[PDB]
Amino acid sequence: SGFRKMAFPSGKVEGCMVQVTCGTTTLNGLWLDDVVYCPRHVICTNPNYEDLLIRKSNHNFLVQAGNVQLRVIGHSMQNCVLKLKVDTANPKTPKYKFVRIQPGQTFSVLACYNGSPSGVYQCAMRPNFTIKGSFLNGSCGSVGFNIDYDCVSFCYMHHMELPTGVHAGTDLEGNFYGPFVDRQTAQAAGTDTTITVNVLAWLYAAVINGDRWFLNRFTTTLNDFNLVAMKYNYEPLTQDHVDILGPLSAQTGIAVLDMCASLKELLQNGMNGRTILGSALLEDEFTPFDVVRQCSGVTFQ
Amino acid sequence: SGFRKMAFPSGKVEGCMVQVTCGTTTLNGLWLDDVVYCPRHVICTNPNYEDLLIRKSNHNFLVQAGNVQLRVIGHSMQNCVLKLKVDTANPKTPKYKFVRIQPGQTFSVLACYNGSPSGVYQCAMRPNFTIKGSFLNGSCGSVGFNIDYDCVSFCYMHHMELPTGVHAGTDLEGNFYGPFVDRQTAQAAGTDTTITVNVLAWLYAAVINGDRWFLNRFTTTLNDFNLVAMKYNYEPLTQDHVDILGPLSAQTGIAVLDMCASLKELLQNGMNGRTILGSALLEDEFTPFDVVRQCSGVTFQ
Repeated sequence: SGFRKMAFPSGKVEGCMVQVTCGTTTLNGLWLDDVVYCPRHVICTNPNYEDLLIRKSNHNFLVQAGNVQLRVIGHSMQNCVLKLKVDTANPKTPKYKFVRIQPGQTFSVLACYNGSPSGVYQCAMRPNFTIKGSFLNGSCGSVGFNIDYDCVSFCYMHHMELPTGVHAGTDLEGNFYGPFVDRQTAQAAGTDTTITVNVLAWLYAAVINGDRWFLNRFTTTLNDFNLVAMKYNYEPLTQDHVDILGPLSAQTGIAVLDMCASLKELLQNGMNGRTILGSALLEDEFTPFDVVRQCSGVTFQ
Repeated sequence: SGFRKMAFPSGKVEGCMVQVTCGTTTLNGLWLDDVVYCPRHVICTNPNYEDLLIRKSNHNFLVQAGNVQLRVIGHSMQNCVLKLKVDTANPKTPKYKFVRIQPGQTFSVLACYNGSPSGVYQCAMRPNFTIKGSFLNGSCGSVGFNIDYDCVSFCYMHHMELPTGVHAGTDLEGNFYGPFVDRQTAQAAGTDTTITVNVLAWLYAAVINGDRWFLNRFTTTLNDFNLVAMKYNYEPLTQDHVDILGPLSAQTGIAVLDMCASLKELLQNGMNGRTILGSALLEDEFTPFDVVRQCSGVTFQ
């Protein structure tokens, strides 16, 4: 029992972090096989990156893998990431994939500085395509990931902080999540919403863990729940969401729509000083998968 | 910016997890140099463990390190841990220490099943010597740790769940944290308190991150703050605690006792619907060190 914001073990990713320096810019790179991936704004000197990159040479890029110099033998740009071909394949390359995630989905972040891993935490991709991260100067290039048995699915590379303190980045093909660009504009996060299906997952986690005070006799239809959801800036709940909560519904014996009825009353009434899973807020950064994983036993390696 | 419950990168510990099987019991062991450490209640068949262990043989202990059998060549008991001497030193042994932590201090937990790492999260040792963990059947033997540059300080080995769903275990010399024993008794956690100095650290984290709505003109003496602290089941604040918050006081320019005055009003008045660092509760599982580390840049390797 217990319920914690759990990240994936980070060792497989730690063995891929390197330091990329060129000009007076230092950031983090990701070394897989014989390629190092890093944000393209490491490129020297309002930008036109094709212009700027044709003006560079391989020897401009200093790549540090621990104490070992990495010799760059080629470079190319892939959208907003740089691909630095090096003469050594990383002997610690895990089985991996590049995957783009959906808003509402979660991942683990290995925060890094100067190529050295600093900490690991668990995040969700917000509906407005930002992430509420924890990053200081020099963390650019840190990556977000999931692990599935032995395979690392990389989904996020960190690029920038927005005026509100939230974070924006790309998938590992260099395509930004959301309408953000890697230049200096007055760009801001759009308005966010709460991830309803996740809140419901977390309520099932609470019931699994003995927190039941918020349950009730009532029920509701999908349409009547959604009418109350939009009022409180919650994402609409889809029938697919209901099906995905099915297993959690079966384990606890609370129909999904019955749990919606409780969420409805929680939104209309607040929590009246009580807490759920040690939180005084409805938490929305656990997916149905996360809840099942943390309450069934599933491991990785 | 941002503030997250951050764990240490786990790779150095992942390379030390193994599976220990003897009889019909399987749990996690920690393999450092040529010794595997694991909970002694893996011992076969109200117990007298000296009696039970003299009745065992080396070949009784099956140790699995990935796909590789580990040959046990000796065994001994050290309080509530078993030490299984194996014929192979772990080539991935990091620089390490065994250290016992204080209530109020934090650490990272690598939850494990069948010797395979499952997730990582950050914990505090509660004033009543429990930890509010996240553990399922088979996680016994998982360890808690901190990392300091390249050195892993192991502080916790997990043993059991208490009736309230919280967790109890030992340091790596096998001495229990708190008044818990590794046999079946009606043992329960004693009443807990909130870690005051940590709440104050987290308030400084909030101010560093732009949350200032709870600040106030007032101040207070230590004695008058403490008079309000005990009323709300908070640990007393010591002058040493005040000195440890000094650097955070200097960075933000809020005298420690001024921040106590705000905490005082937060306790007397509640939070009136607002949040701090995305929490509707006063958080007490970040130490002054944690806050500074996450808001200055410090890495490890």
